[PDB]
Amino acid sequence: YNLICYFTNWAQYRPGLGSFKPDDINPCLCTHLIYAFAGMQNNEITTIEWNDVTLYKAFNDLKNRNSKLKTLLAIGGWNFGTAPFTTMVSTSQNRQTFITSVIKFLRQYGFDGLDLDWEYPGSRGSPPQDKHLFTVLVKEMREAFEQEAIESNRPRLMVTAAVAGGISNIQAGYEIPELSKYLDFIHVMTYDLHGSWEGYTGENSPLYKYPTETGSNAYLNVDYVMNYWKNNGAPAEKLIVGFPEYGHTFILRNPSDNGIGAPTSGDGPAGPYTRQAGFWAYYEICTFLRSGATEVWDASQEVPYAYKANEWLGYDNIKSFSVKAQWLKQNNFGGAMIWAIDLDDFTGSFCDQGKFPLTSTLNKALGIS
Ligand SMILES: CC(=O)N[C@@H]1[C@@H](O)[C@H](O[C@@H]2O[C@H](CO)[C@@H](O)[C@H](O)[C@H]2NC(C)=O)[C@@H](CO)O[C@H]1O
Ligand SMILES: CC(=O)N[C@@H]1[C@@H](O)[C@H](O[C@@H]2O[C@H](CO)[C@@H](O)[C@H](O)[C@H]2NC(C)=O)[C@@H](CO)O[C@H]1O
Ligand SMILES: [Mg+2]
Repeated sequence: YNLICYFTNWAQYRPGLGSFKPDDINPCLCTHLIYAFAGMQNNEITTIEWNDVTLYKAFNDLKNRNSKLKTLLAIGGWNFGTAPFTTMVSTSQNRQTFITSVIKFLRQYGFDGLDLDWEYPGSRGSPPQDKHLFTVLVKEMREAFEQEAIESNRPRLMVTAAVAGGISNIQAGYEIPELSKYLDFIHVMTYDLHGSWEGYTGENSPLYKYPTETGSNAYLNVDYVMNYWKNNGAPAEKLIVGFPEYGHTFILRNPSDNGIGAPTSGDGPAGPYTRQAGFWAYYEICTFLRSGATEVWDASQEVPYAYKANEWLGYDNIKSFSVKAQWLKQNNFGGAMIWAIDLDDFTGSFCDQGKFPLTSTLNKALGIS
């Protein structure tokens, strides 16, 4: 099994104990580390932070402590949008220019591959032709990587992609049978399945549907999403299950109505380190649990939730990570990916569960070390 761990280049700016840079990573936890994010300019891959070159070096220097580790650079992300991707894939010339820039950039800075994080082909302004042109881009990139390996006598660069977990986005975005032939791994974003945007409480990454859900609400679970990818053409061994090391928060409209599906208002509370309404890192969750919160096991969905007065949290813990890890092995998936290692209790100072408790749980369950 593989354990793919995302690192984010803005975690460095969090205050105090939240500040996280590549030297905070334990290099033996994961099989692959992915650096989020690179950008694009003039159809070529580029940096986005003033000190990315420094952080790239610290990141790829982690391979000096773990000889089996591979690193990848992710391009895109949510806030990147779709416009640069649409322009880049629109012509063979623009695609060859991008691919050429990627080979040079990855080799120069010491990366072993590229993770495509276009959110999403065919959605968010991307026109319908981008579904097929994404396949063309990946096929051409895979072919170019194969040839560069022969020419340079080095192991081939990997091409992977982070892909939608929402069914409407999947249907608009991906030619799954053909795309799956050329990708090395498919990182399915089986999280953000519920959140304050819905107006009621729900779990960030429930394994199974809630018993009362019918129709399109029943898409919103790990089991459905992973099996959608598998049964529409993706090989199980290339499919990587997304594991969030964070939870989504809500403000309850009536604190006495605090179950799954209880009505909510607004964007949800923010945490002192991540400072974004609706989102708490696992280490911030541990502080909440120590602040008088009630913890509940959502038995049908195999995940926890917790509440305190008007605040409600849907999240993941060691138990739910363990259940889902057993599940993915039983379904013959390729492994797990975590968003994001800088949201784990990397200092060990918040959760009393050791350093990197969630990532360590997957390391152990998947036999990585
Ligand atoms: C591989 C992956 O999950 N990519 C997406 C991420 O971009 C997104 O994280 C968000 O990234 C923004 C930049 O694109 C950051 O500004 C923001 O802080 C961060 N949000 C959260 C909730 O972490 C993750 C989140 O699951 O999912 C994808 O959408
Ligand atoms: C299954 C699905 O498609 N869920 C969607 C959510 O992803 C989305 O939330 C946003 O997800 C981004 C990663 O893809 C994050 O970067 C972003 O922070 C997050 N928005 C939040 C937390 O408010 C929601 C709302 O846009 O839509 C769902 O359909
Ligand atoms: Mg009640």
